[PDB]
Amino acid sequence: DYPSLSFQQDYVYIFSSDFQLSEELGVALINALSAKEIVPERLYVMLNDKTISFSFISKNKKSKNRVLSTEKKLNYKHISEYIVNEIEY
Amino acid sequence: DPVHFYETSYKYQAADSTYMHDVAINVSIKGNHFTSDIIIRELVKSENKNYYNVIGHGDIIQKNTHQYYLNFDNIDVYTGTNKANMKPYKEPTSISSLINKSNNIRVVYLSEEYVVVEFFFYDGQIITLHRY
Ligand SMILES: C[C@H](CCC(=O)NCCS(=O)(=O)O)[C@H]1CC[C@H]2[C@@H]3CC[C@@H]4C[C@H](O)CC[C@]4(C)[C@H]3C[C@H](O)[C@]12C
Ligand SMILES: C[C@H](CCC(=O)NCCS(=O)(=O)O)[C@H]1CC[C@H]2[C@@H]3CC[C@@H]4C[C@H](O)CC[C@]4(C)[C@H]3C[C@H](O)[C@]12C
Repeated sequence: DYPSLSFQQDYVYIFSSDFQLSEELGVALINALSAKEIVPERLYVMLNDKTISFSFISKNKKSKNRVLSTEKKLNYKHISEYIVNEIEY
Repeated sequence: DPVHFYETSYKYQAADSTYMHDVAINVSIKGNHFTSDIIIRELVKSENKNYYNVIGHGDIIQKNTHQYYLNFDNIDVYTGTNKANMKPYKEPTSISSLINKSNNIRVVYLSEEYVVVEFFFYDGQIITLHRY
């Protein structure tokens, strides 16, 4: 009942039925986090129709988990910026 | 049979409104039985704060190495505006529908310190739980 793993690179795991969106989001995440010198142990992301969720696992094995519901689909740039901001702060 | 504990927290936000949940999850598993405690703080602009305490227990069923199912025997819902005095609350549809039904949990990664799962909240959510 859940999307399959569609993009996996470095520490990023994206579960989504949309390959283009998965890869675009995954690369945007790695670019933005590395630029801020943030290197997660792992970063899991799930893209549903109406819901986005992610789990950020820090170097110290502590986790930050978030869910974002949206009535209209968001582009990879907005999703990336949201995730990075939640991780950053 | 040893008891294993799983704990996590998450924040829920809505892109189209001010609704927010702050949620702590505590789950204990012993054999094929589990007890779950879900503590929710619910916020929104047009209404004052609100807490929910959701206590349940049931059977956890292993299908694969990565596919589990939770089937609740019972769930109790308590609510209140102060965590000090909570009181029983009639189960909403989104709770009562979980009873005597097998709810999907898919493990995507397992370590000795944490587990990563896709589970059924909000019809699909990924989360990491710390192993105790
Ligand atoms: C993400 C897609 C699955 C979507 C889907 O339908 N999921 C089941 C839903 S449902 O059960 O039907 O409801 C899958 C289907 C085909 C895949 C490509 C296959 C060639 C190539 C192989 C390389 O190794 C990696 C890159 C590569 C381009 C792959 C990227 C991605 O992985 C693709 C697009
Ligand atoms: C009933 C509550 C208040 C709803 C509300 O504020 N009504 C007024 C607005 S309205 O005008 O009437 O629409 C809501 C608020 C938070 C919810 C939990 C969130 C986690 C989890 C998500 C899963 O997907 C289903 C089970 C789950 C435990 C949920 C159970 C229940 O649903 C909870 C307690």
